[PDB]
Amino acid sequence: RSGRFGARYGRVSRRRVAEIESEMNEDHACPNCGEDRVDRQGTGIWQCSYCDYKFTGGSYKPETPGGKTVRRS
Amino acid sequence: GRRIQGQRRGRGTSTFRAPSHRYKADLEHRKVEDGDVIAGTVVDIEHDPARSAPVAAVEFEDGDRRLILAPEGVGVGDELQVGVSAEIAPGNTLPLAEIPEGVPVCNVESSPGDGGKFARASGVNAQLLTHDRNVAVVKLPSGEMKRLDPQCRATIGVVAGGGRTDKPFVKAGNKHHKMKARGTKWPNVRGVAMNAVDHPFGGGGRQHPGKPKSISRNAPPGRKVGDIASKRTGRGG
Amino acid sequence: TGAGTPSQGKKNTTTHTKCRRCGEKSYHTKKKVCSSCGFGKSAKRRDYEWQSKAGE
RNA sequence: ACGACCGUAUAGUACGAGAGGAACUACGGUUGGUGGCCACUGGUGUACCGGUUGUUCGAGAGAGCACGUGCCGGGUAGCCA
RNA sequence: CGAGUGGCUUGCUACCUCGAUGUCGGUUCCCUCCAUCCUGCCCGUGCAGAAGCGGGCAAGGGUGAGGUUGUUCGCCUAUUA
RNA sequence: GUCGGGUGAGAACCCCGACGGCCUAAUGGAUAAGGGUUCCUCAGCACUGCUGAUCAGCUGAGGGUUAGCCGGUCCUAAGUCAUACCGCAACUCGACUAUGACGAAAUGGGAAACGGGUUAAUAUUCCCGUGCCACUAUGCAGUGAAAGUUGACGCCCUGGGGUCGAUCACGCUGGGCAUCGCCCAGUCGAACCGUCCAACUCCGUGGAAGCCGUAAUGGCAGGAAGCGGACGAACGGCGGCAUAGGGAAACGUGAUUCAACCUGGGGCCCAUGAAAAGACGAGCAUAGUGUCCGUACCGAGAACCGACACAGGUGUCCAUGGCGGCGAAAGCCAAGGCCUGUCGGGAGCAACCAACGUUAGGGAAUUCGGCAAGUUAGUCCCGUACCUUCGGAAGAAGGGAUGCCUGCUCCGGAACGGAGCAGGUCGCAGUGACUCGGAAGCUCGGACUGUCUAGUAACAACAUAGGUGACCGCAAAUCCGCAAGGACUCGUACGGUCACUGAAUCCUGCCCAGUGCAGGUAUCUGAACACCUCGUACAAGAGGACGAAGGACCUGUCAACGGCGGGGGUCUUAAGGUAGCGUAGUACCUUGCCGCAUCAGUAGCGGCUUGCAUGAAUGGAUUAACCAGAGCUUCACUGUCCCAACGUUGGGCCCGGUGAACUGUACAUUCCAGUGCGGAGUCUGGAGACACCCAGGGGGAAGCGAAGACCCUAUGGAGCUUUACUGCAGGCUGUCGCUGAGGACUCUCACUCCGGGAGGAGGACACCGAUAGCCGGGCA
RNA sequence: GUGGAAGUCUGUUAGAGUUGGUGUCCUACAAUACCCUCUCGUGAUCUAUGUGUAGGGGUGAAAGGCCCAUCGAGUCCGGCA
Ligand SMILES: [Cl-]
Ligand SMILES: [Cl-]
Ligand SMILES: [Cl-]
Ligand SMILES: [K+]
Ligand SMILES: [Mg+2]
Ligand SMILES: [Mg+2]
Ligand SMILES: [Mg+2]
Ligand SMILES: [Mg+2]
Ligand SMILES: [Mg+2]
Ligand SMILES: [Mg+2]
Ligand SMILES: [Mg+2]
Ligand SMILES: [Mg+2]
Ligand SMILES: [Mg+2]
Ligand SMILES: [Mg+2]
Ligand SMILES: [Mg+2]
Ligand SMILES: [Mg+2]
Ligand SMILES: [Mg+2]
Ligand SMILES: [Mg+2]
Ligand SMILES: [Mg+2]
Ligand SMILES: [Mg+2]
Ligand SMILES: [Mg+2]
Ligand SMILES: [Mg+2]
Ligand SMILES: [Mg+2]
Ligand SMILES: [Mg+2]
Ligand SMILES: [Mg+2]
Ligand SMILES: [Mg+2]
Ligand SMILES: [Mg+2]
Ligand SMILES: [Mg+2]
Ligand SMILES: [Mg+2]
Ligand SMILES: [Mg+2]
Ligand SMILES: [Mg+2]
Ligand SMILES: [Mg+2]
Ligand SMILES: [Mg+2]
Ligand SMILES: [Mg+2]
Ligand SMILES: [Mg+2]
Ligand SMILES: [Mg+2]
Ligand SMILES: [Mg+2]
Ligand SMILES: [Mg+2]
Ligand SMILES: [Mg+2]
Ligand SMILES: [Mg+2]
Ligand SMILES: [Mg+2]
Ligand SMILES: [Mg+2]
Ligand SMILES: [Mg+2]
Ligand SMILES: [Mg+2]
Ligand SMILES: [Mg+2]
Ligand SMILES: [Mg+2]
Ligand SMILES: [Mg+2]
Ligand SMILES: [Mg+2]
Ligand SMILES: [Mg+2]
Ligand SMILES: [Mg+2]
Ligand SMILES: [Mg+2]
Ligand code: NA
Ligand code: NA
Ligand code: NA
Ligand code: NA
Ligand code: NA
Ligand code: NA
Ligand code: NA
Ligand code: NA
Ligand code: NA
Ligand code: NA
Ligand code: NA
Ligand code: NA
Ligand code: NA
Ligand code: NA
Ligand code: NA
Ligand code: NA
Ligand code: NA
Ligand code: NA
Ligand code: NA
Ligand code: NA
Ligand code: NA
Ligand code: NA
Repeated sequence: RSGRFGARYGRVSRRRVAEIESEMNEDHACPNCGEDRVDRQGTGIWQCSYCDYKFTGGSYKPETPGGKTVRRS
Repeated sequence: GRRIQGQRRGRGTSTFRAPSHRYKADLEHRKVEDGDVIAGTVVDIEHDPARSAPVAAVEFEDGDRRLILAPEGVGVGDELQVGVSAEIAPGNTLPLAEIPEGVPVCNVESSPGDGGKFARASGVNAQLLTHDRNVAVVKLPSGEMKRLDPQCRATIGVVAGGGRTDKPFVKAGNKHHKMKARGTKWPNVRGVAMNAVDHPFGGGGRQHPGKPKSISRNAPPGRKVGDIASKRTGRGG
Repeated sequence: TGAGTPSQGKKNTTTHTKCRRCGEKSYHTKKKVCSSCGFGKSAKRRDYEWQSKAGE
């Protein structure tokens, strides 16, 4: 997490940076396979190390609240 | 006095220009004769240096290879279609007429065939609301009701890269690197921190603006600074 | 660093050179223009009235 | 080119109800200033002798360098306080 | 209340210098004045003594160390003839 | 540097030998720019050289630079130019769009060379040997031939392959040393051609339900291990090259760690890390061709820039030479270079000065202030407070250990790697030199890293993330241009513009009267054209009607500018200071009062606090971490001080040589007093005074240096400001023209934009040209 | 235990910067130098070369800083006696 920031920046900065990266790094259940293998390749880019699926998603999460709403309607 | 920073900008000198030569593609909708037979396969997902968000590499049946404004939920192998009779799913582009209401849409055109203008940045999306033979009301991300020609093409889905603004830059270095990829002079010196000669707010023995910050719309360049034609200011009230 | 002697040492750049047209060492090799005769900027030879006293 | 102080004897005396408490003189020392001198104490002493670290001359012996002595210990004369 | 002396303070003046007489405080080093703080010699005393107090002659010598403060000034401590 | 010697009319510094030193990322080696012949040889000393010179970068004369395979040349980069178009009064001016060209010599991409020899001076260029590339021609093969690959790419961590170098063992050749048996050098050999292949990828087989694998992540019934196979690397191994070359000779062999070079795995991005030419794809023989330009030397404490042979400035590669040690550190020493950071001789060499060593007792008493100096130090073991945003604080603090010798143990494949053990043992001292933190506490400020006044300010100032407000739907907001046009923008509100505040945490009160901005508006005010009236055979002109933006008037708004008192138990002018903080970097009074601390404390800290004249994004309070920031305290330390001494090196003094400058109305041996435009070596009165010279520290010449920065004056200047005067851009608005058909409306045909186009949107508006009113320190 | 993040720490690695000494110099070695001390040193880093922005205009993490020893409006010549 944000622990690499040393004793700098303050609570909120290391708080949000940690949490965001916590959820960002989580074992994500892949789209092209229900296997927990999705890794952030860059800003908004994701990939299932399993089936090699490279896809678009939120900047930090593979799926965004607004993204899930798309499939619905 | 000397010309203020906003005036230097206009000159379009190196410091103020965007690193165009490093930019990848001018993401624009395709030009199909008609029919709608045009389709293609997502070959890759790239980072767009101009928008800090993903752009999808696509290869069309007619050999054409072009990058595109990728909405969320698009990956390699997927088949995207463009045309009047295109399917109604994410990544596909068709006029607002052929688009069912209540469905989030991005990269909307202003004038049919202009390649798309509205809602193209990270996470945003418009909202097709009302249909007609003449008009197609679309709610832009700013919350404005934009009356549009039903012929205006658009893409289904929310622009990819959503939530970018959630995490703070934390340190100047991170801002530095971002700013370095845009047409913007950074860092920013406060007017009130300059000399009278340099900015209308400059001067004094302490830092504060001379006159009130709200400036008339009619103000000339060199003077139009601070709160431009503010209808109000502050939070209270 | 001083703008004087210490700033003089970096001066190993060639700019003004012998002019193919006027023979003067004023052909700026980076601008490709002669500061003396205007060669590279003008078909006409560089000349101004202020090069001499107004009534002469 | 000498200025000033403290102390002892005078004296628990003169004076004084008492408490308290002088002086002339004679001595001893202190401080400040002054001039000189180095037996004594002290400093210096890259004169000198010893110990020792690194490195170089193969080892040994014996040496060079380490800022104008590598460092450490001792220190004659002289100059000094 | 009245008469003065000084030229340290302050004020006044605008004589001297604006082709520049380097600031305040401090320091260091030298000479001087006396309206004398100490020391020498004296007079008075509401001078018993001791300790003082006031005054006279007198400028040989002395008049030191520190805490706050840039301070001069001043406040404070302990020594001191 | 010294002693000898050489040359020469002449030698401290020109040459030779010896002894002695200096330089180690440089004072060595290779180069870029820049210089431009400085390079080599001969002959010289009038010039230049911090003294001299027989020497020289100087003077004169000669000579010297050789390329198919090193560079240029070619390609394209940020970007530049030329032509066309368009603008402009106009151009040597100017933006866009086309086209073409230009744009990289160390250091982007890129067809191809190595070894030896040779000159006074060149050298992958010449010579000898061997090799390679491209093109063309002939001959044979081939019909393939363009899909694809390559050129071609960020930052961080990391494994494997592996050459040189270094080191180790051993052998051989040569050298050195002389109580020993050690120590040093060498032990060679290319490009190229052929061959080998780890890694990655894939295929077959196989068949794991828990195994496989890694430094680490990881892998798998969608098929794990194992086995076989396809593809496939080095500037690497191996063979040739080579009874080539080189060496006086031997002309080794193994190993370890491994720069170069090769090949993999992992991680990061609100950051995404060139292009084009070319090459590959796509064989072989023989032959021919391979022009043009650069090539000397310096590359720096004398060849460059800085007026100089200037202590300054100036890019790249050699980062693997030995000991040492964590090390590209110190210190010492090779190789290579040098004694040219170029004046010498003499005095125990005084005073005084610059650098510096050591000083007893005391120990900050010094001083604005510990300024300066000193103390501490490396490594391991033990141990470690308040506080804190939980990261940190922290090497907190404090305590102990540390060498050598002998013999060993553990880790590891091993190191000439690391961690330990037992015994013996020397010194005052074992990180023995070198290298190498002084520690603790309170307060102020800014959160942090960062920025800044090139040349007196590095800070609390700027920036920053973070917070906040404002404008804008893109034919936009903002901005540049006279125009043609342009930046933002290969951008689209999670945007980007314009501003304020300045991390996190707790918070951010009341005020819209004035000013600003914005919205509305019955009525009032409000220009010009057109229209009506009068006037004039026309016209000037006078009046009227209609009335835009703007204003009056009304509302909104303070994280807009700003404000938050007097009086009495309301009044000015809207409100009347809330949380907090407070004698403040804000408090005049003031050294406020009380306390802590000291012998003594205008200081510092704490409390109080009526605050001359604190206070909430003109941000208020608080706060860990950070700091060449301001103040204060303690321990430690010490020549800062008491109070100075001695010593060391370079000067200083004397001698040879070289050789300036500042300054100068005149006179001038002055001292005490006086006088004078009131601050005299020169006037007046006295006193003193023989002349010249050496050294000194600077009392005076109101010393030298600068036509005073301070102050005033001038109908002087400039930068800046504004509700100063007057104007000028610009924005908004009406009217006219472009402009057309049928106080409200339709249309299409000009005009504008979108779309490749068909065609769509818009449309007499907009744009553009003209004029009028308003705003208008943006500018003059 | 592994891992090896960081506008992270120590650091005269290279390199960059410039705090104090108010030292040395101050007709200098130098029209901004020397020495010691001190700061940064994986990043908003440093740097070479090429290239763009031009004078009421640039450029400016803002000091009225910088734009060739020239800056509250560069330099040259002209207006100009
Ligand atoms: Cl941003
Ligand atoms: Cl070359
Ligand atoms: Cl690996
Ligand atoms: K004066
Ligand atoms: Mg676009
Ligand atoms: Mg933000
Ligand atoms: Mg930029
Ligand atoms: Mg700012
Ligand atoms: Mg300022
Ligand atoms: Mg202004
Ligand atoms: Mg402020
Ligand atoms: Mg302010
Ligand atoms: Mg300058
Ligand atoms: Mg020695
Ligand atoms: Mg004087
Ligand atoms: Mg008297
Ligand atoms: Mg006297
Ligand atoms: Mg010649
Ligand atoms: Mg020569
Ligand atoms: Mg000769
Ligand atoms: Mg070219
Ligand atoms: Mg190249
Ligand atoms: Mg040569
Ligand atoms: Mg050469
Ligand atoms: Mg020299
Ligand atoms: Mg002592
Ligand atoms: Mg004191
Ligand atoms: Mg004192
Ligand atoms: Mg100090
Ligand atoms: Mg073992
Ligand atoms: Mg030591
Ligand atoms: Mg204070
Ligand atoms: Mg700071
Ligand atoms: Mg400065
Ligand atoms: Mg600083
Ligand atoms: Mg400074
Ligand atoms: Mg600030
Ligand atoms: Mg902000
Ligand atoms: Mg913001
Ligand atoms: Mg107080
Ligand atoms: Mg407020
Ligand atoms: Mg006389
Ligand atoms: Mg004057
Ligand atoms: Mg003035
Ligand atoms: Mg003026
Ligand atoms: Mg257009
Ligand atoms: Mg003005
Ligand atoms: Mg750091
Ligand atoms: Mg450091
Ligand atoms: Mg440059
Ligand atoms: Mg200023
Ligand atoms: Na101001
Ligand atoms: Na008087
Ligand atoms: Na007076
Ligand atoms: Na004068
Ligand atoms: Na004084
Ligand atoms: Na006296
Ligand atoms: Na005092
Ligand atoms: Na090979
Ligand atoms: Na080593
Ligand atoms: Na010489
Ligand atoms: Na830093
Ligand atoms: Na108001
Ligand atoms: Na108002
Ligand atoms: Na206030
Ligand atoms: Na800093
Ligand atoms: Na000393
Ligand atoms: Na004098
Ligand atoms: Na001015
Ligand atoms: Na862990
Ligand atoms: Na310095
Ligand atoms: Na100008
Ligand atoms: Na003139």
